[PDB]
Amino acid sequence: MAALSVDEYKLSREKKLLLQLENAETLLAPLHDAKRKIEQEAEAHTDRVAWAGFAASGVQTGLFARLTWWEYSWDIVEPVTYFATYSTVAATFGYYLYTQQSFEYPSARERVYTKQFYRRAQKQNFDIEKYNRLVTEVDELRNQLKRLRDPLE
Amino acid sequence: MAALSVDEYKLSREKKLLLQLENAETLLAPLHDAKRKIEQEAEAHTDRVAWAGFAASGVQTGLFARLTWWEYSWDIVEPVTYFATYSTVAATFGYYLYTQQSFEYPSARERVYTKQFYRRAQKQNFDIEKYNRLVTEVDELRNQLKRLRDPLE
Amino acid sequence: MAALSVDEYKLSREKKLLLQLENAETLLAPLHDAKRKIEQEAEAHTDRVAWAGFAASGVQTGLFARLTWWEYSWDIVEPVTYFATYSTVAATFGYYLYTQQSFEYPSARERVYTKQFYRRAQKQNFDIEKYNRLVTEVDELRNQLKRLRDPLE
Amino acid sequence: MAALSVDEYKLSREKKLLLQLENAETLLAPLHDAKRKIEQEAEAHTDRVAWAGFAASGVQTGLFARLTWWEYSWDIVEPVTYFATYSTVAATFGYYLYTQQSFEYPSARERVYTKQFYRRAQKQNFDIEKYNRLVTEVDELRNQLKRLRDPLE
Amino acid sequence: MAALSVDEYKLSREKKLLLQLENAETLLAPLHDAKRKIEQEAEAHTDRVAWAGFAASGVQTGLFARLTWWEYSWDIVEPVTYFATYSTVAATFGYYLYTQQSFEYPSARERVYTKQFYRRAQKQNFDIEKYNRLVTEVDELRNQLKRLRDPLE
Repeated sequence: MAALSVDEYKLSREKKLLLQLENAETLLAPLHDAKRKIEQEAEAHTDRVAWAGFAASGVQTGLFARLTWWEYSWDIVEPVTYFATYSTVAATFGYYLYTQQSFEYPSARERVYTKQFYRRAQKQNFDIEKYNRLVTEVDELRNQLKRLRDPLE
Repeated sequence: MAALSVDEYKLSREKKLLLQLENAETLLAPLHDAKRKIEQEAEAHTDRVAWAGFAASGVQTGLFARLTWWEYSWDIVEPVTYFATYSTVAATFGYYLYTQQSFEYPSARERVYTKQFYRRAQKQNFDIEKYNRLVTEVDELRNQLKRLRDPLE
Repeated sequence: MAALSVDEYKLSREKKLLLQLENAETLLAPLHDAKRKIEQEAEAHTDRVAWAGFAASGVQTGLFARLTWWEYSWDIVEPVTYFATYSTVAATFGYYLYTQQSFEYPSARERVYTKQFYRRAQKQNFDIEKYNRLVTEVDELRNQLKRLRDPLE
Repeated sequence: MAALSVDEYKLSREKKLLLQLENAETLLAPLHDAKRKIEQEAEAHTDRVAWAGFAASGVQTGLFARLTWWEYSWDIVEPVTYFATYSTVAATFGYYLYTQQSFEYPSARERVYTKQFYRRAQKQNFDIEKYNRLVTEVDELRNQLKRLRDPLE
Repeated sequence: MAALSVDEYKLSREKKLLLQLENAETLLAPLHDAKRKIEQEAEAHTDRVAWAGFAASGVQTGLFARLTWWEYSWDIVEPVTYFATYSTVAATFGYYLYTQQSFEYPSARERVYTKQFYRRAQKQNFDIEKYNRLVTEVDELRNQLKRLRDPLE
């Protein structure tokens, strides 16, 4: 009585409460809030949108070339700007990557020793996780109807 | 004389109506009605697409430069509109921001102490809120069949 | 001299029919054909898609200036097409407003009492309408289940 | 004992089978096979992407024009490729009409308004048909509870 | 125990496990679990957006042509970036076939018996498949109700 818990040693100690508890674990909004806090080292998304950063950096050498072209023709304007438009379509790929960005972020090393683990960082949630995971709560009502079918009369 | 409700009342002690009331809260009509009351904030969104307004403002004075060195070649026209095209792709980013724009301000003043009654800026959605929350009505389904599974033997 | 409905055809076997009818009302196919007609009368918001026409039409007169100063250089082509690329995104904004454009009419003119309120019968239809309304047919499953829960044999 | 199962009460005949048969029709797998049969005539969609086919056809004759007036100055390159990008945005619209195309697909075969009428027939499916139609199989569970709710359970 | 299942239970033998087994086939996380583990080999799509790879290869050599006719004018630069941009809109189509590729790959080289598979391909499934397939688990829920419904009434 001094110890007290919910797991181990049972005798129909309110079965209805345990099924209600299983539903709360499936929603796991608490853990989703912990991913939002990570705002500091969160640049793990920016580095994938930075793929476009190397494309525009190449022209920096090209600006010296307009100064040289004073014998070719000179008329060659717009090079820094056409490369900049190519970067904006790169912004468009990002519509898909939104939730998934958490999957590539951890190293999943574990080989050379270990440390923390109570953080995971492989969910984020705002839509993909919310729809698949909560309809899966349906899978729990499929277990309860299963036993109703064996007795009747 | 009615039809949407047979007789006065009988097979309804108090409990069935309360559960029906939980479904009305899940749909979220009140909070959706609140979006109609402040509707004028639709300009709060046009202030985020204005990020693009500073990009075109840089060259606008640049027209004066063509007048200044008219002898180099002149064939250097086209600069003000091509920066305007960079703004046109910015209109495309907007597919993300409609339902999400309400999340932008809390992520600078989220708090937890007292707060505005019990709300959480859960406005602006017209689709993400409607589908996810309604399947949660199936969560309530799981509470009623669990009691039936215990008797019948 | 009746026989279609007066006696026997509704002795005490109408409650089962009432649940079958409630699911049928949510499905609504007769009324859905009336919603489809709005796509013709949708000419209201097409004035906001026509924004694309005035942009490209205004500049055609600018090209005439190339004919007046034909000696400056001439190499200045392409201006009518860059405004046209801006028109190409206008097709891109379209998929979003497509079902939703109906949202403007329910607002009703300044005259309360009777205006197809709650039932709407004038809102959107092509894909947001079927998904929301039929999963609600499942919410009726939650109502029959509760009266089913009171029993115990 | 020598039979179909151990017992399961011999009183099925066809009714248990008939509800199971309704679920198989609902998934949509043979009607989907019908989409495979017309795969050679599925080029019917190109007629709607051809709305843009007129945009690229304008300048196509223009290539002959740079060669004829080569004396003015020259330096007018790049016209054909930017018009080609305008055709690619038309490819982006293609996600709206893709599953729906079954409505426009008949053509050059209509007079008495009606056509086909071989049990509606959508003769197309890859995502919109599959999602809506199967949550409707859940509507059929709404019928099974209605009979259980009339006795005890 | 070195025999029988993991752990037994009262009023069970194999029938309770068999209904759970139908649910396990619908879930079949295995192949979906394999997609996160092999993420590096996910280049199975990078060969589909390559359809456009032949478009940019044409002008790449074209730079040499500016050197051959160096007296025409020279102001003919800029061809390579707009053709490269034509490939990025090809990335935009990429959102349609992206998970679906799983259906096409089997219909090309089979003869399975190994384990490592030198073919280097497998079923993706984690968004179009996960949402529809899982609610189908609710279809088995419709089967339980049929059998408790027939004995009483």
